[PDB]
Amino acid sequence: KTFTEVQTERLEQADRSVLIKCPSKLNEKKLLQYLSSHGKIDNYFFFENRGIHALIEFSEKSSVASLQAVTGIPKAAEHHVVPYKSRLFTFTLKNPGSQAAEERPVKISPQSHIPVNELIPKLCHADSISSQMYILLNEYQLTEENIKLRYLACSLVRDFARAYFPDSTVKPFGSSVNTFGKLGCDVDMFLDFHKGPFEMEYQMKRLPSERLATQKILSIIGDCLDNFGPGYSSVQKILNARCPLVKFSHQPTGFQCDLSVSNSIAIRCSELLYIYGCLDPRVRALVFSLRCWARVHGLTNSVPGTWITNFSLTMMIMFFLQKRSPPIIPTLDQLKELADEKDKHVIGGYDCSFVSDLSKIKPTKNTETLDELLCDFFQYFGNFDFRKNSLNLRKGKEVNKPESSPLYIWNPFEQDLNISKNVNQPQLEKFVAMARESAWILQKEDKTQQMINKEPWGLAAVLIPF
Amino acid sequence: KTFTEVQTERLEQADRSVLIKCPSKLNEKKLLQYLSSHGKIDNYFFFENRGIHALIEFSEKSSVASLQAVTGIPKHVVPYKSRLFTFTLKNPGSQAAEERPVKISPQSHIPVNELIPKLCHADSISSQMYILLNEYQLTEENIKLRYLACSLVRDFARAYFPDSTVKPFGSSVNTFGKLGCDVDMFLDFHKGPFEMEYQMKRLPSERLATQKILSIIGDCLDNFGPGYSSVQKILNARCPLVKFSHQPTGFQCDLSVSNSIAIRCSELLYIYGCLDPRVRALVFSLRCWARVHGLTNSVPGTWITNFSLTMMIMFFLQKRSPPIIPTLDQLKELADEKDKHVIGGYDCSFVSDLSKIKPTKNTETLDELLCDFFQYFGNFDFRKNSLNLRKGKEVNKPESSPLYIWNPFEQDLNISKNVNQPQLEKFVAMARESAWILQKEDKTQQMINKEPWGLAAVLIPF
Ligand SMILES: Nc1nc2c(ncn2[C@@H]2O[C@H](COP(=O)(O)OP(=O)(O)OP(=O)(O)O)[C@@H](O)[C@H]2O)c(=O)[nH]1
Ligand SMILES: [Mg+2]
Ligand SMILES: [Mg+2]
Repeated sequence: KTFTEVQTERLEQADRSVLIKCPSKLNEKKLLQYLSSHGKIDNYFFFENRGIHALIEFSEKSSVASLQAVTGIPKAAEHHVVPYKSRLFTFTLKNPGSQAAEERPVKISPQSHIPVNELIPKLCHADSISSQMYILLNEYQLTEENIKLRYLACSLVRDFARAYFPDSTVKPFGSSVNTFGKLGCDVDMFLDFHKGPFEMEYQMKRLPSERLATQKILSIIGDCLDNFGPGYSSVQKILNARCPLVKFSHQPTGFQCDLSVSNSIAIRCSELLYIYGCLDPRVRALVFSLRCWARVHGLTNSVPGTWITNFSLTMMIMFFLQKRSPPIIPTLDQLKELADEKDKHVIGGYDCSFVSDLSKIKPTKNTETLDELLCDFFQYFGNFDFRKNSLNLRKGKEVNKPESSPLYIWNPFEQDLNISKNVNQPQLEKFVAMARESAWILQKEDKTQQMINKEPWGLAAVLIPF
Repeated sequence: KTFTEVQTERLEQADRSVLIKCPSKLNEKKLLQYLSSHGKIDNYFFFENRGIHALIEFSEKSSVASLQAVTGIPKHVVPYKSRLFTFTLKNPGSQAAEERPVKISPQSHIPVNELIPKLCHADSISSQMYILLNEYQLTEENIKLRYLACSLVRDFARAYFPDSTVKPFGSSVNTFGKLGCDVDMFLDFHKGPFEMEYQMKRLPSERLATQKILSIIGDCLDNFGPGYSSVQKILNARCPLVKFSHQPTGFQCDLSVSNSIAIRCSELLYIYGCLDPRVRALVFSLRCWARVHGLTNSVPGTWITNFSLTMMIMFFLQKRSPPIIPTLDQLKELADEKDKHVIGGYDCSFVSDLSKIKPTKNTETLDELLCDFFQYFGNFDFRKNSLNLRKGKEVNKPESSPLYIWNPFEQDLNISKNVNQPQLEKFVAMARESAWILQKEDKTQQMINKEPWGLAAVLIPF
């Protein structure tokens, strides 16, 4: 299945889904038996976040309308509430003293990964380094339940926008959908907004220039999220940034969210990364471990600045994997060649085209183990000449740097842009030093003796401070 | 019919109506012949406001949908699809054609200067006040245009709040509306073992919710909705408010969240206006009188408001021998359990059926009532007495405000508390001068001398 098919299918599923704040005492079967009267239920689950919440995915969207019909406005807060009716519900018993079935406990689907301290033991008790990186991956990656919750959050924000742009969509991009998302990560959202003798037309208010329109639209949705709600808080409008942005927390799901107007270049990146992530499990294994490594050594940071970003790091990892013998993943120009007329995408002059079908890509013949790749990553970039060379992911080669920035990574979809232009000399040097130390640790450590000594080894040794 | 029946019927008609900005050259018949293919047309008319517009009222609401189906988006824009259309000739340069002129229904009254001659050529003062009334009152076409404006804001509000209604109140629907007046709008909201409810953020008061709602709709009207301009948010007033101009209709509009006290006032005034034509005749002439003498003003302040003046006129009419209109307490008595309306402890109940009210036996002519209005309030002790419209009597003033008129639906509120001593005194003086002019003028000699007389004499500056 292609990225685009997965997006559509996930959004269509979210479109016919709701959230129900459950009561203290909860009989799952009765609730589901009741909710099913409004229509068939394809999927559901429960999770914990300031109480027990449940996601309900109906087979028909009409089921949502049916359920909405019988739902009421909090009688306890009559004229004291903003009567905006969304898909967030709060179920309570009609006759509290008529609970007629055995109350069982419910299975709570986890929405956050276990912390680093708890992860180290599990890594240390693994057999090899490969397995360590697969433990980490499995502990960290997004669950099916979490993904559905992310798409639903998008779907609730969409409903606000459509009020006046009926054909709009709010689509997740970035780590949420590029296969490299870890539990607890932000949800990045793109708003995408576009016979007689008389020529008949609607009267419609015109919009200003692209940027100014984006700012007003995002400002108003921000205001709505803040005031029409429910569950949105810490709504922070950052409309003056290069890319206008609204940040907000969504309390029912517990996500932190970023909303901007659609940038089709950024979506192609997400699809590019999706392909790379789907082509081979080692790709995702390496990313998750190296992201974690960077965070632990203070190379990355939650606030923008001179630090390397996960996006940049992720791109450096793809470049590494492009330069193997033989390559674990193909280059972008190779994917452009395989791209037929169905997959052609030009976005402001530059050809952002590449294949969508995974079948067309021949599998790699590379059989290197993660053990070798992790150390070689550190080895490779530890001894990389960042002053003379830059990273081109189209060619998959080291080339001369168009600009004199310390760390230059060629933006694969735009001609002379550097995705890591923010990075200064100090931060790059610290990365190189951490990379070199990490390689040294791995190359010349006694793995067996450290297991005996009950001390860190392999991935675990590079995931603790120096 | 009752106020409520009229509201529903007008809103149902507006619900299945649209506006069409017509082309320069216009063949009415062809256009209507075309539009009728989408369904039957109960009513239509044309008017003039930065070009020719036409209101089309279909018999079925489905006709709107049919028409909407074939309509296209301007080939940029906020693609909000409402009921405002822009028809143009497919082939402009192949028509005469269409040089047939159309009847323009007027949406504003003729100015005061043009009105004086018509008043001076009347037979009596009664007829003068009926000329003025007829020249000024809302037309059927204008009323439909007002209800339509409400209906478009409703759809527009409904984007976020599907169960909303937008209802006109005030002068638009209390029978005392004159052409060119504002359109006041109230935004109103109306199996198994579980009691299911929405999750909604709790706000400390209705007030704070009202402000946020109106602020967002304002922003949308400004940035998304078509034909709205001069959107002015006044959320800090006693009643939160958004003002805006609606360019297609040319109305100035005021939008607030439903205040049921204000609607009862509108219905109260509707009853009084419907009980007798003299009531409406007196209001329109005395409103015009106040405006001409600078007693009233378009901007709030120390001036008497039309609402206050209108209330003073009702009080006058309550105190006739016999009364031309009944008191509020009399209407409360006749109000059955069907018409009971308590709002905030205070009983805002009164009859809705006009049949239950016995007609007045008063046969006084407008001639006498106009002069007696001036006479009555000219010699009224405003320092000792206040106006109670429930009792219909002069009573001691609960507060020491210069002009005290008892708010009929709320306890110890003064609708004219804004009025100071200077402005009241000027009113009393104008009232006294106006009475004197009328009492001791030679009506016949002034007609001979080609000069003002009667109502016309009190509608020119002194
Ligand atoms: N009780 C009370 N109601 C008021 C007051 N001012 C305005 N209103 C209400 O608000 C409504 C609209 O006010 P306006 O639009 O200023 O006046 P109007 O009665 O519509 O008549 P115009 O002056 O022709 O617009 C009125 O019908 C009143 O019910 C006040 O001081 N007291
Ligand atoms: Mg993110
Ligand atoms: Mg008005």
